[PDB]
Amino acid sequence: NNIDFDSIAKMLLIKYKDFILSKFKKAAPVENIRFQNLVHTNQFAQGVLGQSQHLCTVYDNPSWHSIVLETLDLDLIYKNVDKEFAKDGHAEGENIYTDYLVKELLRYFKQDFFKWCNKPDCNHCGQNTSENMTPLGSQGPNGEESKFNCGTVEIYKCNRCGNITRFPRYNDPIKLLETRKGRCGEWCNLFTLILKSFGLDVRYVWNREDHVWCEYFSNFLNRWVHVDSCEQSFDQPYIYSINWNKKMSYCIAFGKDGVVDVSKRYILQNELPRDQIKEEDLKFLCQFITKRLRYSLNDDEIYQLACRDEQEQIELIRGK
Amino acid sequence: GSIGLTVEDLLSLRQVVSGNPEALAPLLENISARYPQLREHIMANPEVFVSMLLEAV
Ligand SMILES: OC[C@H]1O[C@@](CO)(O[C@H]2O[C@H](CO)[C@@H](O)[C@H](O)[C@H]2O)[C@@H](O)[C@@H]1O
Ligand SMILES: OC[C@H]1O[C@@](CO)(O[C@H]2O[C@H](CO)[C@@H](O)[C@H](O)[C@H]2O)[C@@H](O)[C@@H]1O
Ligand SMILES: OC[C@H]1O[C@@](CO)(O[C@H]2O[C@H](CO)[C@@H](O)[C@H](O)[C@H]2O)[C@@H](O)[C@@H]1O
Ligand SMILES: [Zn+2]
Repeated sequence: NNIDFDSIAKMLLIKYKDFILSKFKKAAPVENIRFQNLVHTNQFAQGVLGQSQHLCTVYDNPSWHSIVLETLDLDLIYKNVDKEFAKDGHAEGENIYTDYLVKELLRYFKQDFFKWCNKPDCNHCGQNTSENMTPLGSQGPNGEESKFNCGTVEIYKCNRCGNITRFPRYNDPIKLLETRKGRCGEWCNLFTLILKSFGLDVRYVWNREDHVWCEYFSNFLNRWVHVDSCEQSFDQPYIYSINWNKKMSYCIAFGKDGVVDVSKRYILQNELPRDQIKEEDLKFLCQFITKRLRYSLNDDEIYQLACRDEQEQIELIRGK
Repeated sequence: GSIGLTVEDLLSLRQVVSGNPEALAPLLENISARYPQLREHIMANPEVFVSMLLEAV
């Protein structure tokens, strides 16, 4: 023999692109039932469902996108990106620019835009006055501060002036544009949008053990890149699991194009018990949400993504 | 039985199919150079080669 591969290849590609386009075709009514009910069986499922419902859109308010674009200093940002682009400009005449952008947005947010809030500075007192504040407790939002998205205010007593300073924990990123303070929670939230506002591809990644950061998709390297605004870190998915030695159980990412478990990218050591969900009920979950999340898109968009999907699936499971 | 394809290859395969269609053939080839029992089913049924593949995704 001398079997013809070229033809057998071509023929496959097609039969594949077909099968793919069927996966993300149709609402199956058989699944819809299993989904529906599993959502009520397990809550960690509910967890992600709720998160999907919020995160997966929410940041696409060109309303917002504007406000941020107004208030940020683009003049300074681009000034810098160009400065650094001209420096080397990595490999080929390429998309490497947008990285330098994010990379820069990174520094701008840290050594410039946002300030970190451990204990709030005492307002009535001096400016630089974290130290001498004792946490009284936490409570419901006042009312001027339910006007923004806030379930909890931490309250602090200033041992030098004897005056309460409140530090309400807001979810409205725009409000976060007024207060420039926050811990990790809001630190991420805003910055996730600040990226979306330059219209890059962004996921908000949620670690079960009290951490969040974001992934951004680089066309230059074309894979997702772990970005965390808190640490002014560009591409270091390990950080948490190794430098910090975090104990991680789960990592999910929600972006307007998919919810996908990215645990394997991060939890690469100090691995926890994985179980509020049958390990492949989870798989189903995501795939379902993303499908449902995608009913809109035409027939390339839909495949072209399902590809970047596999492409990643195989970067995770390979663990390279 | 079934396919009988190496975890590693099978991965590898569905990598290019998704990210490098321009090289599916020479993979798809050597992946036959290597599995006698499959050299068979290509020579007999090209089609039924295809099946068990996407199948595993
Ligand atoms: O760390 C999560 C924790 O912080 C809260 C404050 O109660 O809000 C933060 O986290 C949100 C996501 O859960 C962010 O979007 C938000 O910007 C941030 O303030 C709670 O939502 C949550 O319990
Ligand atoms: O380390 C866990 C915890 O620390 C935080 C806030 O307390 O980050 C601070 O401490 C880190 C040490 O782990 C520093 O590297 C970091 O720069 C500093 O802000 C959070 O990031 C995390 O929840
Ligand atoms: O601290 C800002 C920024 O610096 C980096 C390197 O770019 O490294 C720092 O943070 C690490 C922990 O996250 C430390 O182990 C290291 O010593 C420190 O220089 C980034 O990780 C970080 O975002
Ligand atoms: Zn004071």
